[PDB]
Amino acid sequence: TTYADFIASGRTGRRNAIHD
Amino acid sequence: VKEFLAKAKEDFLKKWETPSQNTAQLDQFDRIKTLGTGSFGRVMLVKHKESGNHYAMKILDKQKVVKLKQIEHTLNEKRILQAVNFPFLVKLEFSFKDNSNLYMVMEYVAGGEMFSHLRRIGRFSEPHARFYAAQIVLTFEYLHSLDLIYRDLKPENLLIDQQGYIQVTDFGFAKRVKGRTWTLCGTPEYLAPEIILSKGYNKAVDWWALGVLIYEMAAGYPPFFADQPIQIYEKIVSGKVRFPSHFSSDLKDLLRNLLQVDLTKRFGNLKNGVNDIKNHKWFATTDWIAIYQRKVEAPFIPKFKGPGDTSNFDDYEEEEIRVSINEKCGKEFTEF
Ligand SMILES: Nc1ncnc2c1ncn2[C@@H]1O[C@H](COP(=O)(O)OP(=O)(O)OP(=O)(O)O)[C@@H](O)[C@H]1O
Ligand SMILES: [Mg+2]
Ligand SMILES: [Mg+2]
Repeated sequence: TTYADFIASGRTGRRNAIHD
Repeated sequence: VKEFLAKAKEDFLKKWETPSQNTAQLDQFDRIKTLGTGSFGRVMLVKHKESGNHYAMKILDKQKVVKLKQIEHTLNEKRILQAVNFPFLVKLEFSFKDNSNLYMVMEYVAGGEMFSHLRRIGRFSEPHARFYAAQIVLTFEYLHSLDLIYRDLKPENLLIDQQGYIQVTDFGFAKRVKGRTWTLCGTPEYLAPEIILSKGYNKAVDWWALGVLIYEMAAGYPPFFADQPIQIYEKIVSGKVRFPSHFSSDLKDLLRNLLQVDLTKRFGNLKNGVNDIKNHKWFATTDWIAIYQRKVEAPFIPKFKGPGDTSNFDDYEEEEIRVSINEKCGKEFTEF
């Protein structure tokens, strides 16, 4: 499921803004 | 509303033109615990000695700000935060700097980040998500009328107060602009396609971000996700969006209008502007005046045990606040 794929992903934690 | 907005703009301009500075100092507070961190600073729960009140202090290392090229952005951050006034925006209580750091002392919003609750519970029911969304909608209306672009909407930058309402924080990328701008900034999952394509953009990126927020709140996961930002961008640019089976027809319709690549069709950026969103079927049960007045029934009210309780926040490794005997980047931050 889409859920299972998100939960197994590496971006489920707090996401910080982009910095160069 | 156009009556209210006009007065608000007069109030904002006086402050934008003559910003307040140096309204406190470091030794007037007792640093207690870090509430959260980002790419740029750290926010600690602090207590003001003379009054006994708690506040949330954002600390920016001047040398780090320079290295990451956020000098102008930080000046924007403080200059704007001290001038705005709206029921759903966090208040800047005091601000100041020293040899090493820059400080923004905000009102402490004890309910925790929306992010934490959202991931714990999994997702929000439509009426629940709608309650938060209406608030964001009225906030972008206020901000946009002042010629301001927010640029960093995400659950991590949203906090729940004692009444169960939203308080927007982190004006890091907020900028006052008439026309277009080109800075590639924000958070990968929430970037609009114009940003990624380096074509120059406007306020409409905020409305695309709202579409992303509503989707994440009601689904529990974002519309475009992957392991690396580059993969994420490919998905955003393609534009293909897939909705969970529980999404109501009304919600899906609104989202196709917000997550709209064609900026000449995206809700919020049309003739009727914000009214296309307010009058949408998904928002029919919404009493726009009642919400602004905080008279509406909050779906979830965070539990808080006394002043200074940080139970609604994650724990963070503490780091000693250093202050050199030598002033750093003095000229660069003169106006701060
Ligand atoms: N007024 C407040 N009350 C309570 N907590 C707050 C407040 N303001 C910020 N925080 C907490 O501190 C965290 C980081 O603050 P902020 O978003 O300003 O940092 P940043 O480094 O600028 O973020 P980013 O990495 O997205 O650029 C927030 O995500 C939140 O958890
Ligand atoms: Mg942040
Ligand atoms: Mg930030």
